[PDB]
Amino acid sequence: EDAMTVLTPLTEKDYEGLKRVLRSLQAHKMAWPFLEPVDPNDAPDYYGVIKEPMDLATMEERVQRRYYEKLTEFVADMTKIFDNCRYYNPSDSPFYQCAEVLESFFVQKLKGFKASRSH
Ligand SMILES: CN(C)Cc1ccc(Nc2cnn(C)c(=O)c2Cl)cc1
Repeated sequence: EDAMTVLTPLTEKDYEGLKRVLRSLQAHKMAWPFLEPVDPNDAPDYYGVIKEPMDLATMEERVQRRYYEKLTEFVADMTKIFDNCRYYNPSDSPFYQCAEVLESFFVQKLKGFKASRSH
């Protein structure tokens, strides 16, 4: 990551952009598996295997509470959603395919956020 992503403290202005990115993911048709935590009853060994679960509702709470100090930390939580999904599910699973498309969408939006940070 570039040095601004790693080092520049997030401001309130930055948080308006992070909220916009999060809302765009939550509205995407293929974000349906990631809106809320994985239900253990739908995946019985999931919480024994996935040591750091993440989901978009948890990220929404963290954004509201100003949990993130650096953009890197916000990107790391987002990336957990996708990496956990691809770690647990086979490549032909609908969940895995959602992670592939939604991560590409996140990267597009993230690049937009980084470009606008200076202006
Ligand atoms: C209440 N429920 C049915 C909604 C729901 C919430 C999350 C998900 N997402 C899941 C599920 N299982 N697994 C192995 C995953 O990796 C992912 Cl992302 C699906 C439905």
